[PDB]
This record gives sequence, structure tokens and C-alpha cells, in this order.
Amino acid sequence: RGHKGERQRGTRPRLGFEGGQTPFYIRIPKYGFNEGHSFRRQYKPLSLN
Amino acid sequence: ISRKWEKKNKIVYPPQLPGEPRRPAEIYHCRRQIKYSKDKMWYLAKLIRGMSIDQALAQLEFNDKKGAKIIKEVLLEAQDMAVRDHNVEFRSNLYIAESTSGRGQCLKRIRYHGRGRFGIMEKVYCHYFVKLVEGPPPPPEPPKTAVAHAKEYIQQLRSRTIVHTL
Amino acid sequence: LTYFSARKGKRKTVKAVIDRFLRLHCGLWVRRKAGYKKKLWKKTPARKKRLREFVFCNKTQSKLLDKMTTSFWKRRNWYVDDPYQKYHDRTNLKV
Amino acid sequence: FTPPIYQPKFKTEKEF
Amino acid sequence: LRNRVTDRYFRIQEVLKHARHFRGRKNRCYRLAVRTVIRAFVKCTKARYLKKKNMRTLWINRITAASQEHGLKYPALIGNLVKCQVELNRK
Amino acid sequence: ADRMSKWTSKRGPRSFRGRKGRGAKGIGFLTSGWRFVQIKEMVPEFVVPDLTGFKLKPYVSYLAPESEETPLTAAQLFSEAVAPAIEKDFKDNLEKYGFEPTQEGKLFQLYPRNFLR
Amino acid sequence: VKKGFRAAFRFQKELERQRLLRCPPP
Amino acid sequence: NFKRISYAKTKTRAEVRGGGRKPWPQKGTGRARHGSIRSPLWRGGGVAHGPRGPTSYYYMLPMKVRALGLKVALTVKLAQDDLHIMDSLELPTGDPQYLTELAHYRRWGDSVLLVDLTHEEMPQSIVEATSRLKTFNLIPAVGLNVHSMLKHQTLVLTLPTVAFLEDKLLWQDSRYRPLYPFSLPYSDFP
Amino acid sequence: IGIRLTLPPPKVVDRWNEKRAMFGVYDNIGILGNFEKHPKELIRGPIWLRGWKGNELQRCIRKRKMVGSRMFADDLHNLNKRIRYLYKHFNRHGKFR
Amino acid sequence: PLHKYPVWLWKRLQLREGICSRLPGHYLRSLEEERTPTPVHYRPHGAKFKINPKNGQRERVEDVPIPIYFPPESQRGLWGGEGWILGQIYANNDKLSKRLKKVWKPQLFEREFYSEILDKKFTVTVTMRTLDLIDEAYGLDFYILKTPKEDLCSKFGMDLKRGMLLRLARQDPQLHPEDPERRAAIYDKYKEFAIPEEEAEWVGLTLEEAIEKQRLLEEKDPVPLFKIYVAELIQQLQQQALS
Amino acid sequence: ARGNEYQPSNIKRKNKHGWVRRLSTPAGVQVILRRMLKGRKSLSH
RNA sequence: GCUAAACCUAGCCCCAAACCCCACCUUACUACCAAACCUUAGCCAAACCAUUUACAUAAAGUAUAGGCGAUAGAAAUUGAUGGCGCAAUAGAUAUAGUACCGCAAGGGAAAGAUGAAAAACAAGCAUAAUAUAGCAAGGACUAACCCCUAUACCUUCUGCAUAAUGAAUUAACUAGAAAUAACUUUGCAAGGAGAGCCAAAGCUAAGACCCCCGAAACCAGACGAGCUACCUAAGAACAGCUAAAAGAGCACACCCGUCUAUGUAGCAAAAUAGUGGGAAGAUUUAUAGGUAGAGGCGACAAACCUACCGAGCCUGGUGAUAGCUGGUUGUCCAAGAUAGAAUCUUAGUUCAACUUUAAAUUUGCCCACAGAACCCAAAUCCCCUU
RNA sequence: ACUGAACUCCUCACACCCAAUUGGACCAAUCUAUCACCCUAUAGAAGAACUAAUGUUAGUAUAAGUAACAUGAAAACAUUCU
RNA sequence: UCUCUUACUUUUAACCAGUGAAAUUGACCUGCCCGUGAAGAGGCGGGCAUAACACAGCAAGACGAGAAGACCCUAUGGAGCUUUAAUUUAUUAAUGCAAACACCUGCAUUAAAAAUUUCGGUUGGGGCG
Ligand SMILES: Nc1nc2c(ncn2[C@@H]2O[C@H](COP(=O)(O)OP(=O)(O)OP(=O)(O)O)[C@@H](O)[C@H]2O)c(=O)[nH]1
Ligand SMILES: [Mg+2]
Ligand SMILES: [Mg+2]
Ligand SMILES: [Mg+2]
Ligand SMILES: [Mg+2]
Ligand SMILES: [Mg+2]
Ligand SMILES: [Mg+2]
Ligand SMILES: [Mg+2]
Ligand SMILES: [Mg+2]
Ligand SMILES: [Mg+2]
Ligand SMILES: [Mg+2]
Ligand SMILES: [Mg+2]
Ligand SMILES: [Mg+2]
Ligand SMILES: [Mg+2]
Ligand SMILES: [Mg+2]
Ligand SMILES: [Mg+2]
Ligand SMILES: [Mg+2]
Ligand SMILES: [Mg+2]
Ligand SMILES: [Mg+2]
Ligand SMILES: [Mg+2]
Ligand SMILES: [Mg+2]
Ligand SMILES: [Mg+2]
Ligand SMILES: [Mg+2]
Ligand SMILES: [Mg+2]
Ligand SMILES: [Mg+2]
Ligand SMILES: [Mg+2]
Ligand SMILES: [Mg+2]
Ligand SMILES: [Mg+2]
Ligand SMILES: [Mg+2]
Ligand SMILES: [Mg+2]
Ligand SMILES: [Mg+2]
Ligand SMILES: [Mg+2]
Ligand SMILES: [Mg+2]
Ligand SMILES: [Mg+2]
Ligand SMILES: [Mg+2]
Repeated sequence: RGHKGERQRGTRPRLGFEGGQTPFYIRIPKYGFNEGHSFRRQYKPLSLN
Repeated sequence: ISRKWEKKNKIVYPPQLPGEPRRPAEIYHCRRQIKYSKDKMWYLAKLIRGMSIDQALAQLEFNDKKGAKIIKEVLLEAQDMAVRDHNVEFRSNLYIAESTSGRGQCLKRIRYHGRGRFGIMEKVYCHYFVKLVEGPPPPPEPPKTAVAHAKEYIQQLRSRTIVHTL
Repeated sequence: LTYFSARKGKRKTVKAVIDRFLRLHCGLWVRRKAGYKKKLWKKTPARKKRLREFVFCNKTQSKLLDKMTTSFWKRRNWYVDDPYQKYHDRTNLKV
Repeated sequence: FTPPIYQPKFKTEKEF
Repeated sequence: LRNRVTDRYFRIQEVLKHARHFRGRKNRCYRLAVRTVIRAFVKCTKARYLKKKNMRTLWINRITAASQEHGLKYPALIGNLVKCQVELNRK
Repeated sequence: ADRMSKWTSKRGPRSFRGRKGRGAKGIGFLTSGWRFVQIKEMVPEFVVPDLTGFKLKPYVSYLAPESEETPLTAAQLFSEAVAPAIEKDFKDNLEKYGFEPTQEGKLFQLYPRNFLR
Repeated sequence: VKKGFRAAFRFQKELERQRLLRCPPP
Repeated sequence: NFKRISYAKTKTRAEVRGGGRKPWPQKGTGRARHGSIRSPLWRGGGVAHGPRGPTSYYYMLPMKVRALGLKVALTVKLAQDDLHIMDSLELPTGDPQYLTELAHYRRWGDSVLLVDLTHEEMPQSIVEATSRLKTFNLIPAVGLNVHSMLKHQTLVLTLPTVAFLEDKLLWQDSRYRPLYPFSLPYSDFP
Repeated sequence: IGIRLTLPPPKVVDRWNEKRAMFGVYDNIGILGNFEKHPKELIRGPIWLRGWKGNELQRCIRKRKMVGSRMFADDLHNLNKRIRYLYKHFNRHGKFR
Repeated sequence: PLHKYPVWLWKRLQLREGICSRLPGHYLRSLEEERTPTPVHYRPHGAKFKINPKNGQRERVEDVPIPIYFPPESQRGLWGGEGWILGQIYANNDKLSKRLKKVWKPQLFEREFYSEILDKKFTVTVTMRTLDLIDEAYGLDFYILKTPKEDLCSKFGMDLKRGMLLRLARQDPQLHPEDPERRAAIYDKYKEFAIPEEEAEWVGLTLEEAIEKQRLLEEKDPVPLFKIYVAELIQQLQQQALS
Repeated sequence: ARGNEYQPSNIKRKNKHGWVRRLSTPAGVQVILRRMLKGRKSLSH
């Protein structure tokens, strides 16, 4: 478990935390990549092969 | 707890052949749970180790320690049982081969101290053991004389070998 | 994140990741460049063009996003006219 | 100040 | 107490048997015996170098004694034997 | 500080000790000046019978035959006390046979019981 | 008491060995 | 293992009775710091990492894997000459001594697992004989399993049981993906 | 002295008592019975973990969900506390993230 | 261990056991049945489905009632299902601000109401909602007889309901004595609410009150065994005489 | 100087920790209920 | 050979099934006199904190909510015969909610072992004190010591015999719980799976992976004014002398506690001896009652509120939290040590760098010429051969 | 010249000397399946291993037979005396 | 009190007899000088010394034993207090507008009273950053 510190104490920060620096997964702007994904229609492909 | 000392009187040896030295008698006696520190009892035990029964009784009769009276009673009981049951011909022909003091079962009490604190008093009890062997007391180990002691030195010199070689 | 939800005992998804990143089924994560909508009046055309692009993520960043999102977001989606359908798979990749 | 602590009494009022 | 150790007696004895000849509580108390037993074994291991070192020193001293009894000095004796191709060692 | 020992009249201060009793049933009341007025009717009167000529004894000879216990029941008592009269009068208003509509008016009311033992 | 048989058997063997060493048979 | 449900459980420091107050202040007492008389370090305290509640060990191997295991067991018995095929389990008498003597004479193992097609049609003679025997166990065809086949030295099968097992085990080979549980109706599955 | 001075009473195990002899029978009830019964239906035990497995937190959640209403007062309080503590442990403590 | 039944079914089990079992069926059914009260402090959703503007999808919507606290004073009056709202607010109506405990209380008025069926004038602490409901029902008697228990939400209101229903069921001449025409007119006007007296007796009774009523109904000083044995012996003797 | 804070008096004892006072308020009734649930021999002082 | 050692069953744990005479609310256990219902909060997480933060299967961790962040999170729809438990420091706290502790709430133990019949080897010591010199042993030796070699252990450290921490010692108990994606091993295979889910060799199953003790604290509900602060009712005490009607003087009882000495685990968790202030008053004091903790009371000393009050005590949330301290238990082998950046951040953490493991294929290092700036040295980089 | 290492050679044998971390081969004891039947084997499991937490409980040491404690005198044990 | 301390009595004390704790304690076969060293050594290097043990004193050392001392610093630890620190007015007191025909309720505004929470970092001892 290492020597002292949060990692040995078992209390290191949450995943995605960067020690107080604005995390990577939050400094990227929000974009509608997955907007309405649950409402987009999906069709299984059926190749002629 | 252990009570082997009492059993030690119940060992029966096989009959001795006529051409065999007479086996000296041996009597194991003890008193259990004496209200006396085993450390204090040990001094009396050591005092009477190796002495004749009569000499030990005389020494204990004029000793101021409380354990002296208890040891005298134990020795008198040992003498009585030795004569009655262990076929010891003469009362005085007995010497204390072994005499030791053993720790007994003790009780814990509280001693109140000054500031609401306390200590654990121990109501100390001790056992006392004696073996009486028939026959005159063994002679005291004579101090080694210069002759024998230089003999030992010369033997040590002769025992030397050429170490760490063929 | 929540490694075990209190109601289902399942692993939860950091919806902040879903709101920001697109996962190609191959394993690549796509993102917009930070500041692509900020103070464009003081940015050169080359800088604006660089910012307006869709950019892949590092190996470690992709691993972080995969940990932060659950398996539902890592499935095959046969959407009707997905602009990223071609990009969902890798071709001629050697190691 | 810290108050003194008393142990349980049975430990000391045990008897044969 | 699903699983309890039952061999601790023998685990202790394995160490205490090596400490039975020590002094003081080191031969009875395991907490103390184990430390000394480890030190005893480490010394035993490191002493194989010193045994060889002292044997050569002892041999050199004895050879010097004899060569002085014959009026020679150990360096002269050893060097001249080597030059004579007498490959006798110090032991 | 003694919570376990029973609470008696020997424990509290003078007022407590005076007030609490030992279960002895009261005999009267207290008037002005703490003068106790004893009511004669409140004193239980021991109705001791004349034992002269009585043949029974505290013990019974072991020679007596053994019998089967048959605890008395309301039905058995009715059969043994009322049934004969009822039959004799029917073959030929229940107060005639013994029944009383209400215990009120009786010195020894059966319920609520108003007599000792 | 500790459930098990192997430690007890080993201890019995050690006791037997010590008893034999203390009072070897004729 | 899959049936196993260990009922072992221990009380954690939270579930142990009492242990709410701090045994003594942090400082000044001269004793080790403590927060409750029921922490794992204390005598009578909770168990830090002990068995927790009734735990299940349930897991399912693929039905193809389980059928393959049954097949492998049958092949092993046949190859090792512990598999005996019978026309029927009918016995001349329901006396267990007869069955034991027959097995001993035919050099069957100390343990025999007899299998019949269905529970209802099993002959009364063999039923009576095997009801009083410990090492001779009679089971229906549906009850055949690797564990019992291995535990019993010899395996006795009737011809109908052989046909039934062949059909059932081979059906696993050459079957589609399950569109839905096979308990549900299928075009060709009884 | 943590060693017993006498051999423990001999432990005789009957390997051919009915339970051991018939152990495992009908484990193939499904594949050998037209799949009418799933083998997990042969499992006898607590209702909330019949044919289901999970870590302690999942087990506690399932117990509360399925028999929480029928639990005793203090047992249910202990289960709620255990669920809270297990949530905290599994979601905030550990070597990895 | 585990209780055989869920703890929340213990009340129903206790209803099915004991004097509650002996309670009349209609009253037990009235207790068991529970209907959601009419919305008062919240606007119900128009339909069961809605097109949420965020994603333009048809989503189900449910009407979750606001918990209402009814202080004991309400049981002595007629509040039209209105009560205290014990909730919380965000200072300045922005969630990023502080959260404060807020109690909304109805405006209570003292008003006098005349009951035609009871021919009595009652002074009652009342709410404007109750007045509006009375106006809609076209009178206090109509309001009482129409409003169900849940919507009425008042022990005094339910007692008034029981009184009116008993009056109707008995056709009591005590309603405007020496005026049979007027009494008949009133009874005809409120005819539609008439129910059997055996049922009207138990309208609006709490569980404890119903238990007390049943206990008083079924309490009988035990018949002396003298009478029973006399009857049995007379019957047996009659049988013997016949045979 | 300290330690003897207890100056016994049965009147105060009963008026402060008696059965009547414990039943006087709902809280004390719950005190007695807790003692009964725990099985205390002495429910009230 | 003493102390002692052991033992097997008292019981308990998890499931299943099944729904369980008299006295006594007054001072309880005393024979008998004219009035309930009303949002939990807080810790904690967000690395602070202020909005916020969990209390059958599948859909699905999806739609949604959210300082849109920590996290929270549906619904439509689907249909659903016991112990690889403990066995007296364990298992219930339990032999018992007893003893004992506290005014009260409340806290809360320990331990027993023969027989068919009782009408039969730890430590510590002693046997046996001790011989120059030395981490107490090792090499040895004929020989215990003598001779030569040897700076206890753990933890924390750049570095500890260190005169840095812990440890008297024996026995017992006492501390790594798990998803994601990987890897290995099977099964089947463009399909896998016992509905749902995944699939551009996948899929199913298994194996393997994440500790213990400790705060001051916060909130909720109880219990406390038999101590003490103040007050209420109705009581009591104040010798003697002087002065006369005194918040007067000297000085007993009484109250207090100026100074000194003793005591400092004490006689005492605040005392003793002497000395001293008041001692008819705003005095001292017995009895009962009252004020209760985001409160009381206070001639304000932040005094007192049951010996530890800048905010009581008990229980509960609670196994609070702790980037801090300490601890983290079988054998053996192998690889294995520091470029930096950001951070309410420098006692920490994320990334990078270094390191480990497994796999793929192909150049890696060393390095000959040639080559790398004008302004205004050592060397380095690149680099075929080798 | 000689002395001088765990450097090197020599006879034999070789995985057998780095903190954190990481890989691997084994394994004490317990229970379960099946063996075994003077103590075991192949597997499955887990409250699975203590020279250390001013660790908890119990025992006994050290300080230490130390600090500390106590009974006015004689006597006929009637009594008297200080 | 002291120059300047002395004499005696009691207690304590020491010995004999009974009873019998506490902090403390890694193991100890527990020396001095110089040097060395995590920087002031009984334990390491070079010298010196050195039979074995009790008993009574002493307090120079064992950086002596007692409270994870006193003092200082740190913690995205607390808590008490003050405020023109931030956020509020849930609560009371006022008014105003509604509702009803002064009281009650709802909504506003102003105060009093409080409540929650915080008090960044690197540098600077004789400053005024
Ligand atoms: N799993 C489990 N089975 C139990 C438990 N108690 C009893 N049984 C089972 O109950 C069954 C019947 O017990 P018996 O004593 O033979 O009969 P019984 O007295 O009629 O049984 P019950 O009606 O259960 O009281 C047996 O199979 C027992 O093993 C229990 O606590 N758990
Ligand atoms: Mg550490
Ligand atoms: Mg005291
Ligand atoms: Mg608790
Ligand atoms: Mg326990
Ligand atoms: Mg007083
Ligand atoms: Mg926080
Ligand atoms: Mg126990
Ligand atoms: Mg010993
Ligand atoms: Mg040290
Ligand atoms: Mg330190
Ligand atoms: Mg120490
Ligand atoms: Mg008072
Ligand atoms: Mg006077
Ligand atoms: Mg005066
Ligand atoms: Mg005052
Ligand atoms: Mg001041
Ligand atoms: Mg001050
Ligand atoms: Mg206090
Ligand atoms: Mg913690
Ligand atoms: Mg290496
Ligand atoms: Mg910042
Ligand atoms: Mg050499
Ligand atoms: Mg080498
Ligand atoms: Mg363990
Ligand atoms: Mg140990
Ligand atoms: Mg320890
Ligand atoms: Mg001693
Ligand atoms: Mg001394
Ligand atoms: Mg003394
Ligand atoms: Mg003495
Ligand atoms: Mg020095
Ligand atoms: Mg001395
Ligand atoms: Mg030292
Ligand atoms: Mg400190």
C-alpha cells in the first residue's frame, strides 16, 4: 500500500480528480455528441452476404 | 495445582537382595497454603538444608521468623510419620535432604492510594516441602586445598592440545 | 464515481463525461477543443480552425473515460445516419 | 485534569 | 474463531531449541529468543569468512615462528620457496 | 442509593415512616388532633365455632379407602340441589327453587363478593 | 479448545519422545 | 458449490452490544487511545473482517459445458470398465443381500449407482433392494450427475436410460442459440 | 500451553449417509428434464439470495429490499447502518480508483 | 429472525382479529378503502402523459400530493380539505440560496351555518375554500352529504354527516315537529343520500369509537347458569315425557 | 473538598427519580420502557 | 515441584417454516374521597463550504435531476427439507442486564470443567546465587569463561546503538473486504449466453485485485439544581468583653481560606499544623421546592451547573471524519529508486518521468566523416562502421 | 619483498544478499468432497499464520520483601497505673 | 534570617517480627579517559582499569520517571468570541398591500435578533510589507 499518505490510508481522491486542477473531463466544453441517443432509431444491419 | 510431593511417599521399591546395601529411608512431607511469603520461607528452608533433624529443630525453635514455627511443626510431623509408617528406627537418625518453599495460590486485594489510584495487594501464600533421609547428615563438602587445586591446574595444562593443526 | 450504487449495487456513469465526449466503438474518445467558442474575435483563422476540430484522446485519458462510463456506452449503436459510423472502426491498423 | 479510573471490584474481592 | 493456529507451540520451539544455551531470558522468552537466534545465525554465516581469514593468520604466525627459529623471515621463506617452485601452501 | 432492597416504612424520614404501613388492614379513621377513632364493625370478628364434641381430627387414618377426585361443578351442584325439586314440581318464578335474580339485598353477596374468605 | 487433530498428534509424539529420553526403556 | 450458502456470520464493532462511549479521554490517562470497548482490538469486540451474513456461492456453467461434463463422465466410466448396461433393473427378489452378492460376484465396485428412466416405472424389487443399501444408490435418469457418477465406483444404466441420455446430451450439440428459455414452447423441442 | 494434552475424541464421518450418497442428484434437472426446472430452483436457503450472488454490499441491499419489511427493528437498523457503511467503504476507500 | 408478515400489514391483521373482526362489514370496508383526496394545495397534471419540451418525448406524469398537516383544531371545524403546509423554500426562489423551513397556514374565519336536516345553527371555524365548496354544493347539508371522508377531512364534519344520515334513515319526526309537510319536503330534498340506518350509525366513526360502540353493543351481563340448567332440565324432562 | 456530592435524602430521591415522576411525563414513561426492555430489575429509583 | 497447564458442553449465530391469591401511577408494588396528534437534524462527500450528498430479473445505471459536480436516478414494459456457523478472551453482554459503577438517563462484567458410580508443557520461581571483559552471541576449543569477530529490534527518516518512538514478559485475540478493463484456463463460435446483454472473433464461466486502531468535534432525544450559582416557603445559630441601637471594635462557636511549612499515588482526586479575615449581618446554616444546555444562574471570575464547562452528562446518527500518528502476522527466489508540470498547493493528489509484468516486431546503445549563428571551456546533439 | 576482500582462480554446487513497489514457486493449521486410517493425498473454501499499534484480556515478574501500616504499662487478665 | 552554626526531644530513620504497594522496566554479563558518531557513548576505535558479591548514604550521568509535557509551527483539523467577512430572515417587532369585514391568513419592506460557514499560498524576526 506504500508509505503513509492518502494512498496508504485508503482515502485517495475520487477518480477523475486531478489534485484541484480543473479536471480534464470537466475543462472540455459540453457538446451534443450523445443528445437524444436513447431516442435515435437503431437498425441492425443485414448484409446480402 | 500439583500434589506430587504427597504421592512421593507412596512409591514402593522391590525387596532388596541380601547382598545389597540397606536403602536409606526417605519421607516426603509438606504443608500447603501457608500465610507466608515464599521468599521469606526460602531463607529458613536454606538454613535447615542438609542438617540433622534434631539440629534443624533446635535452630528453628530459637528463630524469630513466623515461618520457623510452621517449619518446626512440619518437621515434627515428618519425624512422627517416618517413625510410624516408614520404618525409621531412630527419630534422630534423620537429616533434611531437601527443603524448599513453593508459591501457593494467592488472592488479589486493592490497596487504596492517595489520589483515587490503587495498587493490587496479593495475599501471599506459600507451600513448604521437606524430604527427610535416614542416616547421619552427609559431611559438608570440604574446601578444596591448594594441593588438589594446583592438581586441577596441572591437569588443565596437560589437557592442552595443538589446536587447529594436523 | 460510484463503484456500487446504493439502490442497485451497480457501477454508475459520470454523466459529465457523456455530456462532453463521444466514444467510438473501436475505443477512441472524441472531444471538442476547449475554448472553441470563447473570444473568437482575438483568435487568428488558423487558431479558430484548429479549435473547431474534433480531437482524439490520449490512451490514459481514454482509459479514464472508460472507467468513468459503464458498458452501456461501450456498445454497438447502429443509428440511422450517424456521421461517425465510418469512424466507429479502425482499418489497416498494425499493433 | 483527568479523573482517576477505578477497575471493577470483583477482580479484587475474589475469594477461594 | 473459524481458523485458529494450533502449531504455535512447535513454531515457538523451532526457534527456542536454538536459544536453549543462551543467557538470561533470551533462552526462554520467544520475543527475546528470536532476535538473538537471528543474530546468532547471522554471526554463524558471517563467521565462515573470518574462520578462513584467521586460519591463514594462524598459519602465517606459526610459519614465521619456525622460520625465525631457523633464522629466516616469513617473506623470505615464502618467496624463495615459490622461486624454487615448491608450491606448498601455508596450512 | 439502595435501589434493590424493598421499600418499607423503616427507610424514609419521620413522615415517610409514619405514613407507610405493613399491609395491615385499617380499623378506623383519624379525627382532629390525630385522635384515632376505631370503628368496631371494621374490626374482623373471628367466627369461631364450638369444637366441643367434634369428631374430626387434623389427620385421617391411613386405613381410609382411596377415592377418585371429582371437583364440584356448577352442573353437579345444580343436579344435587335443584334438580330433585324441579322434577317433583314439574311432574305435578324460579325463586321457589332457590335462584335469586340479584345478589343485592343479601348480606353475603356472591358477586361482587362482600365477605371474608 | 481448538478444533483440530494434527497439532494434538504432534504434541503427543513430542511428549512420548521426551518421556522416552527421560526414562529410556531397559 | 453453486448450492452452497454459508450461514456463518459475525458481529462487527457496530453490531456488538454497547461500545458507545469513549472508554477514557484521549490524553492524560497514560493508556492507549480508544474510542469504544467493542473495537476489534478489545476482548469481546467485533470482528474486523469476518464472515458476513449468509453468503451464496451460486454460479452457472454453460449448459453446454455441463452436458459435456456428463458426456466426459460417461466416457470415463466406459473406458475404465465401470459402466454396465442392463436390459432392465428387475430383480428376482427385493432382498438387498442378493444385490450385494451379485455385485460382488460380478466384481463391481464397493459403490454402485443404478439409473432408471423415470421415477415412476422403477421396478419394485430393485426399489426395495436399494432402499436398504448405503453404497447401492438408485436414481432416475434425470438425476444423473458427474458428482454422483464419480462418488460411486460403478455406474449401471438401462437401455432406455442410455437412449434418453444419448438424446438429451446430443441435443446440446447441433442446437441454435436460445432465443428464449427452452422451457418455453419451441417448434421441435418437447 | 495453547496445545491440548490429549488426542481429541475420534471423529467418525459416514461418507455413505443418505445426504452424501444422494448429494448432487438433480443438479442436471434442467438439461435432463426439458428445462422445465432451472437447477438454481434446487437451492434451499434465504429467500433474498436464492440463485443469486454478490458482494456484501449487494447482499445487504437485496436483503433490505426483499425482506426489509419483515425484519426485526434492531436487525433492520443494523442492516441500514451496514449498508451505509459499506457504501462509504466501497465508494470512498480502496487502493484503486 | 423474520416476522411472518410485513410490519405494515400488522394493522390489517389486527383488524382481521379480535373485536375488529366482529365489527360490521361495511364499516371495515370503509376503513380499508382509501381514495386520494381532491387536490387542494397543488395543481394536478391535466393528463397522464406530457410532451416534455427538453427532448420532445411523451413521458408519463404522476400527481404526487403535497403532505398536509391538519392540527387538532381543524377537527373541530370545517376546512375544505385545507391544512398546514409544513415544507421548505429557497430564499429568493433560487436553489443556489439558503433553504428555510416554511409553514403555510390557511386563513380561518368564524362563520355560522344552518343545517336544514338538523334544524340547527352551528358556529364553525371555516375556510374560504370550505365556503366555496358549500356554495358549489348548494348548502351545508349538501356539502356534508356529498363530500367523502377524505375530502371533508374533519371529525366534526363526519359527525355532522353521521347525524344527517341517521336523521334521513330514521325519518325522525323530531325534524321540525308539528310541521310534517316541511319535514317531508326536507327529507325529499335530501332523499338521494339516504342509506340504511344500520350503516348510517357507523359513518365517520374512528377505529377506537367503532370498537367502543361494538363493545357496548355486545356487552351483556352473563346469564346465571341457574337459568341455563333449568331450561336444559325442563327440555330434557319434556323429551322424556314425550318418549 | 470534592467527591461528596451525594447528600442522601429519601424525599429528594423519590421526588426526583421516583416511579410517579417518571410516569408524570411521556419522556419518563419511555425511560421506564427502556429499562423494562433492557430487563433492569430496578425500573425506577 | 510449585504456580499452573490443558478439556466439552453450557449455550449462542445465521436461515427456513410458522404470525406471538394479595399489592402496584400517592414516595409504584400503599385496602377505603368531590389530558396525545406538529417537516428530523447533523456527521459525512463535494478533497473547504454555503445549493446539493444513496437510506425477483430486465429495461438501466438508461430517460432524467444536478454549485449540469460531487453525486442522485425512475417509469412505460417483463413476470417471480438445515449449516465447508462458534465452542468459555469465540458464539448473545449474559451463569446476567445480575454483581459492580453513576443522583439519573445510562454503563456493564468475570467465570465451569473427575468419574459409570463420591451411597467409591508458557511466563515466574525452586531444585541449583555469584568470578575480570563488556547487545552477551559466533568462530572455536581438550576446556563454561579466558582468545579473535561482532554498534539489540520495530517504526520514522537523507541518514539512528543512537542520548528519536514502541516494547517487563508469557498465553490468547488483534488488522486487504471490490467493480471497470485486462491476463490465464475451459466451453461454444459468426455467433455466445438458461429471455434481458454483447458481438467487425466474439461470447459464456471461473481464477486473480484494493486493511486496523485513534481525535477534538457536529446534530437529535433523554437525564441531571441531594455538588455548586441564584431564588421561593417556612425554620435555626451567633459565648464573653467593650460600646450602645452600629452592614461598630476585641474575641469563642460558626463561616472563610492571607502567609508559611508538611503533603504531592498524600489522611485528602485540594488535606494537616500554625498564622490569619469576618464573626448581629449584604452573616452562617438544616429542610423541601424552582430555574436545564444553540439553556440556566452569575455582587463578570468566561464563575458554577454532581471531582475533567469558551459550554454538562448519557444514549443514538457512529465503525463520524482525519492529506495526521501508530500498527499492518508463513517460507523462498527474482526485477526494482527519484528529469518535471498543475494544484486554497508544496505533510496530499492527477499527469508525466522512473519501475514491474505479459505480448508484438525491429532495430536500441556505443558511435567516422560530414553537419548544428551571428550578435557579441569541459563538452553536447546528429551519426555509418564496430 | 610479504600481509591484505564476499575481487579473481582453485574442488564441488549454483534461483539462494537493494527501500517503496511488482512477478513468481511453495506452505503451516482449520473445515468440506473423496482418499487415507500412528497424521495423510488431490482438490474446494476461508474469522487461513503476530518479536512490535503508550494494542485488549488474563498470569506472573522488576522496582521489592522495598515505600507504607499497627498494639500506653504491669498484672490475679479480677484489676490497677500513666 | 544571618555572621555561623551547635545541643537536646519527638517524628522520620536504621535493625528485629508481622503484613505488604506504585510509577518504572527491549535485553543486559550495566566501568574511566580521549576520539568518533543522527553532531556530548557503559556498549563504536585507541588506551587505562578490572575476583565475587551485600548494607547505608549521594544525586554528576543513564539527554532519568511521571500528561503522545510547557513554548513555536503545520492541518484546505475543531471550537469560543467580535464584526462595516459571505449567505439568509426561517423566528419575532413594526408597518404597507391583499383577504375578511381590531384579530387571523398570504405576500412584500424595514429592523431586532440570531443561524451556517470561512478566514488562500510563498516570502519578511526590530515591521507598518
Ligand atoms: N432450515 C431449517 N430447517 C429447520 C429448522 N427448524 C426445523 N427445521 C426442519 O423442520 C423439519 C421438521 O422438523 P421435525 O422436528 O422433524 O418436525 P416438526 O416438529 O413437525 O417440525 P416443525 O413443524 O418445523 O416444527 C426438519 O426437516 C427440520 O430440519 C430451522 O431453524 N431451519
Ligand atoms: Mg506506517
Ligand atoms: Mg477518594
Ligand atoms: Mg455503536
Ligand atoms: Mg461477542
Ligand atoms: Mg447540602
Ligand atoms: Mg466536505
Ligand atoms: Mg463470553
Ligand atoms: Mg517454565
Ligand atoms: Mg532509544
Ligand atoms: Mg516523533
Ligand atoms: Mg517505554
Ligand atoms: Mg438545592
Ligand atoms: Mg455576640
Ligand atoms: Mg462587626
Ligand atoms: Mg454570590
Ligand atoms: Mg473581566
Ligand atoms: Mg478572561
Ligand atoms: Mg463535572
Ligand atoms: Mg477512521
Ligand atoms: Mg535482486
Ligand atoms: Mg484553485
Ligand atoms: Mg587472502
Ligand atoms: Mg564473485
Ligand atoms: Mg486473522
Ligand atoms: Mg503471541
Ligand atoms: Mg503488544
Ligand atoms: Mg518480591
Ligand atoms: Mg530501594
Ligand atoms: Mg519505613
Ligand atoms: Mg521488615
Ligand atoms: Mg564523548
Ligand atoms: Mg546502593
Ligand atoms: Mg543508553
Ligand atoms: Mg505531541
